[PDB]
Amino acid sequence: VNPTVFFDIAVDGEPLGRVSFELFADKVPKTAENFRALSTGEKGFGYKGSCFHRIIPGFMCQGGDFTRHNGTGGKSIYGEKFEDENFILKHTGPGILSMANAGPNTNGSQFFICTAKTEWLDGKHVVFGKVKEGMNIVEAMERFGSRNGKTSKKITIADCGQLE
Repeated sequence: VNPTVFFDIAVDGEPLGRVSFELFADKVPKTAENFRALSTGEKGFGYKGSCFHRIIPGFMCQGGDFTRHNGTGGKSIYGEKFEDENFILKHTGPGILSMANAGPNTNGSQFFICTAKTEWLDGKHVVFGKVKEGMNIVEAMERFGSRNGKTSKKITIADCGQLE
């Protein structure tokens, strides 16, 4: 019953591959639904065409700022930043999908994919999904990041939507 979404990733415009996610709507429905709707574009805006702007190898890949493309923007489907739904799920290893934020109850559209266990984020960032297929594509993306997070090539969501 949990929805599945995919991202088709490109690197300087050239296709790299597809990453799919399971979204834990059974445990965090409002946060899963936000990400699901932004991935389909059904509200008129969303992740299609946006970039991963901050990639730190061994740590995480961050994206979802589809309004300012650099970490300062993005918006949820609710007309306002929304609350931390719960912290039931933990940052247990590579593939965990988690909401970026600017402090308590400031969720918008930015998210990150963990490429390692990041337990210091538990209780601060809402975990809402996990990579199902294509972790190797996230690993290929990671190689275009750097110590300060700057990417050495443009890492884009060339297409996205809901599977199954």
